[PDB]
Amino acid sequence: GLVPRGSQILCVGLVVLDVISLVDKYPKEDSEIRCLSQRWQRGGNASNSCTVLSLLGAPCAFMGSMAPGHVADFLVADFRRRGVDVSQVAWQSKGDTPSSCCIINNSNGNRTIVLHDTSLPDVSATDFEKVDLTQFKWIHIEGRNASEQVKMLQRIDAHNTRQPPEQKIRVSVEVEKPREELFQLFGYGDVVFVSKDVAKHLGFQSAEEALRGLYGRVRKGAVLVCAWAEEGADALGPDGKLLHSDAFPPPRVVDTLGAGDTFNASVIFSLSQGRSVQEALRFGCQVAGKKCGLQGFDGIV
Amino acid sequence: GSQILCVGLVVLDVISLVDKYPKEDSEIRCLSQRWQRGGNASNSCTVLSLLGAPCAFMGSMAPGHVADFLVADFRRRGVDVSQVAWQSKGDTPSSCCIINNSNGNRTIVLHDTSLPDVSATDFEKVDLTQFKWIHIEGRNASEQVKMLQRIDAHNTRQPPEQKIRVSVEVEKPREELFQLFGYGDVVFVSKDVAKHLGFQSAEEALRGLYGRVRKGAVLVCAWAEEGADALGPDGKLLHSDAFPPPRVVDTLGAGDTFNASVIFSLSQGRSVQEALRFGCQVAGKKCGLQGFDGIV
Ligand SMILES: C[C@H]1CCN1c1nc(N2C[C@@H]3[C@@H](CC(=O)O)[C@@H]3C2)cc(C(F)(F)F)n1
Ligand SMILES: C[C@H]1CCN1c1nc(N2C[C@@H]3[C@@H](CC(=O)O)[C@@H]3C2)cc(C(F)(F)F)n1
Repeated sequence: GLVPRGSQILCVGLVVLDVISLVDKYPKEDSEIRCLSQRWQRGGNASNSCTVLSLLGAPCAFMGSMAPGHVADFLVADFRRRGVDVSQVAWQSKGDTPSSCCIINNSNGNRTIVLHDTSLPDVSATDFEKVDLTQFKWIHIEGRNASEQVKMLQRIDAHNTRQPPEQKIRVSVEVEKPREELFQLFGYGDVVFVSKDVAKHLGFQSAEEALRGLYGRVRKGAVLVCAWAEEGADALGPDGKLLHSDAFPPPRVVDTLGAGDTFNASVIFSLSQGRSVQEALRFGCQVAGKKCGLQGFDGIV
Repeated sequence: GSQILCVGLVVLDVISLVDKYPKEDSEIRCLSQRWQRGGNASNSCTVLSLLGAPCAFMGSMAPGHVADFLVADFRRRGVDVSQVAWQSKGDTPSSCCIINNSNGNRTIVLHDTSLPDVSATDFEKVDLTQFKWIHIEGRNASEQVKMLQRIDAHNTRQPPEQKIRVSVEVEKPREELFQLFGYGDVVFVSKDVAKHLGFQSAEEALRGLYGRVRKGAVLVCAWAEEGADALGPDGKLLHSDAFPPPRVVDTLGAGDTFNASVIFSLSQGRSVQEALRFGCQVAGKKCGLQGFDGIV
């Protein structure tokens, strides 16, 4: 159907089918065990952020790789259940639609993860070249295949060069995995999210150290954002002033999975609505905090 | 009298193939993924269809995405699903299977979705005339004994060539199931059930448990790569060595492959010795392949 010009927030990244099993004790190899509870969930960073944007009242779209099959059918039906526009999905002829398997041991809270395989090709710069950008007001890219994503980012800048300031597409990038190839992405986007895990891997012991240490790597005018779980979040823009928001932990923490993606989607949402960096930071912390007291994303708004 | 009926579980198995079994608290990447229709009776139906036998599946399912995949998979294999006991609430069983590629060992995390089992009531509604063989995977024992009593009652009223052959599998070490030993022409007892009863080999389990079967019945015990044994009314222990592949890649459903192949071979008029051997042969070929494609 018809999508009004400059109305959608696009999230480019991974969609994964997560099979989560809760067990009394971790299984011994070669054995068959009955779990306490089993759950299928749509995962992936860009994919979770789309869920959150839809629930916040934002028209949103997901761009990522899928292969036809029963995994994709479940994932597409889940995206639709969450009101996510799925028209920009890069359908593949080869590889598996990603699926992960999590075993959570109830006697100690330990999680054993069997990560998806790497058979599915990522969204390429040539796949992105074929996308009409006019329907998007904001494009969020989850860092994965960095050298291809740089070309996608250069395409958006080129688009923006011919647009008046009110038709200019806002851009955000997330550097969540501690992989060297991704650090080139710091130099792209209006808003750069760097994870606590990436920061710690670079030897930074706080969000402040992380923002001050990495601000020299962002493009002129960009805002660098770093969430540090229950220590809240920080942002640093061109004025050199470090901004901070404390976390808003729930009375009882129920489920933290996708709290970081909730934060990213909420920050993007708040910025797209014309709110200040300080306001977006606080809003991001509030919604991530509310999510932590909830199973899944139902009731975050 | 043309079909082989298998009564039991249907499970959607979400399979991950790994280089080595993960250590607790670790994160590992898998080599490959796939979905497979599983469950003991359900796997035996796949094997029977591939062996050229008309077969039917009887088991519990609930409407949903899981059942849609399983039904399409049963249909794809030409397994008759008309006897499925559709339930109003729940999810249909699913599991997470970790298959270790270095040895073919499989580890299953099963979700028995609290779906009501097939009852004696559900089974009374079944037209037995189309079946030549009825295999029952032991689960809800007191309700399955009634199903088994219904088949004996049918057989009483029939000439010997029109009599339905019956097999029972006692796979889980649950006391409740041991009453099932006294029913069927062919009784399959697992290595896991045998070990739980303190038996250290297939020969010890067959000699120790033969007093529990019906008069004339054959007791069968497969012991994985040690092969399989059978003991009938003549008191002569029969053995078949296993047929291990040079590279074991996937063992999931090898036991069910054995049961289906034994049933198939016996339904074709072959001896117990020939059936054991055939069962070991097909189970062994399966172990060197991913899934059931190419077992024949
Ligand atoms: C995003 C940051 C800014 C404030 N936010 C926050 N992140 C938390 N966690 C736990 C753990 C989750 C795992 C995940 O994202 O999958 C990390 C982030 C927990 C909390 C709490 F205070 F509300 F508890 N807040
Ligand atoms: C059925 C017996 C008689 C010969 N058969 C045989 N069972 C094996 N296994 C591994 C493990 C599987 C797991 C499962 O059934 O899901 C058990 C049985 C392995 C082999 C092998 F020699 F070919 F390797 N043969």
